[PDB]
Parts: sequence; structure tokens; C-alpha cells
Amino acid sequence: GAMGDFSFIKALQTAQQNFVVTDPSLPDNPIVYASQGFLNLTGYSLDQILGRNCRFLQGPETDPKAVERIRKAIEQGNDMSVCLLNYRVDGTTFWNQFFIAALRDAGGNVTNFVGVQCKVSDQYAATVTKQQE
Amino acid sequence: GAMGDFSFIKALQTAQQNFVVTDPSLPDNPIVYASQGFLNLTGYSLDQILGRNCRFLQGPETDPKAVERIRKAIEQGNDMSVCLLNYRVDGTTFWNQFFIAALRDAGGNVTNFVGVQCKVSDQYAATVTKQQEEEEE
Ligand SMILES: *[C@@]12=NC3=[C]C([C])=C([C])[C]=C3N([C][C]([O])[C]([O])[C]([O])[C]OP([O])([O])=O)C1=NC(=O)[N]C2=O
Ligand SMILES: *[C@@]12=NC3=[C]C([C])=C([C])[C]=C3N([C][C]([O])[C]([O])[C]([O])[C]OP([O])([O])=O)C1=NC(=O)[N]C2=O
Repeated sequence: GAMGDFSFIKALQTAQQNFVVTDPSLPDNPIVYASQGFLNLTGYSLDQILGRNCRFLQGPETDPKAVERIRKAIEQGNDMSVCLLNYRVDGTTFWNQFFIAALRDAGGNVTNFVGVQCKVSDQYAATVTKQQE
Repeated sequence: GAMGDFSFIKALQTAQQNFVVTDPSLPDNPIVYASQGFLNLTGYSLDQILGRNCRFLQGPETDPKAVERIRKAIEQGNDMSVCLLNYRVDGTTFWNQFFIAALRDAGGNVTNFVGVQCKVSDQYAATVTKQQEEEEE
């Protein structure tokens, strides 16, 4: 039973609270801050996270074509998105649809990236990957 | 058959988020960084934003009780989820659902705030302010 019973108000607030911030000033664009939401999704504690590129969430069966695409996406310094196979701290798997935006200072330089992460269904993942031509 | 699930909506909802960063170390906690999404939604250019407390988005029909709760949260270094009525640069209004995330330095002082903002519906706003007040009883 799912059809009537969707709580879009909690869903939306949850949406706002799963994120990381990265610092492309630093080498390999590490995560430097992370939300509690992100902790709960991934299962990793802060100490295992900050200082790294969140490509650590990737693993064996992650699509490299997709990874390639999103790195290409981020390269000019702009706002793109992607769905990727991601591994929890316990090795379990989940689809991660996430959206990356650049933060800019008074010089119009990208100081930081912010990324909101959304766990999504196999069905969703099929869809978004099928639409690749 | 009937294809789809909740995660499709969640995905759509997270795609509507945009971001700012403020600096409470500075006077009056001004915006210092912003994403393109924040400019589009509000209508202001980057130049017109950076350096201002983002209360400039507020106006005459903004719930003052809500604004004050925000101020309390900020003073205490707490996170805060809230829906406000904001005004674009052109005068038009919209409901702003946003999450304020406290950020600390190594001394454990608040040095930044991260803001995730979101345009939401009259129905959303209605329901949410309605869910408040009850909470106050
Ligand atoms: C990670 N989300 C995420 C969040 C931000 C703000 C940024 C800038 C990147 C991501 N990534 C992508 C990752 O860091 C990396 O850019 C890609 O792997 C492609 O580049 P490489 O160097 O590996 O070729 C995220 N990747 C994820 O797997 N999950 C996320 O949530
Ligand atoms: C502004 N969003 C927003 C984002 C962050 C990260 C922070 C710290 C604050 C906000 N505000 C609140 C506003 O700046 C101000 O701090 C409050 O009004 C506090 O009370 P006072 O009485 O000092 O004004 C935002 N307010 C909005 O209206 N819209 C935003 O997007």
C-alpha cells in the first residue's frame, strides 16, 4: 500500500538535509563538510569521510562511463547530476541520484561544490540509464 | 503495469534545491557564496547578493514570528527548517522552504551557515504553517 500514502512534506525536508560540501581549492576536491543526512544514508562516520573525494562511495559494479560523464560534467566548474551505484559502509548497495552545484564568491570563482544525494529505486535507475544514447 | 514509485518524486524534489553560505564572523551574517539556482529563483545577480544578510528577500507579508524563530536558532547555533514568504527582485513573491545548517570551526565556534533553499507551493506553505501553531498549543 503506497498509492495514497505519500508524505511529500517530510520527503522534501529530508531532501534538503542530505548533502556534502567539497573544496576544489584542495587537491582531488575532498569532502570538507557533510550533513547528518549523508551520514545516515552512507553509514560512514565523519572521520572516514572528510578529507576524501566522495568517489569512495563507488565500487566494483559502478558504471565508469557514468563516472566519466559526471567528472566531465564537473570539469568546467558547473552544475550537473547523475545516478550511480554506491556502496554503504557495510558493503551494501544503493542507487544514488545526486545533484551538484558550484558555490561562487565575489570574484565569480568556484570556491566550493555542494551535492545533495537522493537514494532511488532500481526502477528509477533503469529509467535514467536507459535514457542514455 | 503502473510504473513509478516515491523515489521519483524525492529525486525531483532534491533537484530543486539551491545553496548559499553566510558568515556570522562578519557583521550581520552576510551571504558570501551562492549557487546559480539561488540567483535564478530570486532574480538577483551575484553582485546584487553577496555581502547582504539574506533577509533582503523578506517583505511586508512575511510572518514575523517565523523570522524571529530563525533569529533565535541562529543566535543559538542550531539548525533550522522553515518556510517563509519571500520577494523576488521584481516584486513577485514565492514560498521559500529552506534548511539552515550550522557550521563550526575547530574550536567549535559557528563560523558559517549553509542554506539550502527551495521554492514551494501555496499548499505546502499552508499545510506547514498549519502544522505549526498546533505545535504551539
Ligand atoms: C558524490 N557526490 C558528489 C558531490 C560533490 C559536491 C561533488 C563535487 C562530486 C560528487 N561525486 C563525484 C565524485 O567526487 C567524482 O567527481 C566522480 O567519481 C568522477 O570523478 P573521478 O575523479 O572519479 O573520475 C560523487 N560521487 C559519488 O559516487 N557519490 C556521491 O554522492
Ligand atoms: C535566507 N536563507 C538563509 C540562509 C542562511 C544560511 C541563514 C544563516 C539565514 C537565512 N535567512 C534568514 C535571514 O538571513 C535572517 O538571519 C533571519 O531573518 C534572522 O532573523 P533577523 O531578525 O535578524 O532577520 C534567510 N531568510 C529568508 O527570508 N530567505 C533566505 O533564503
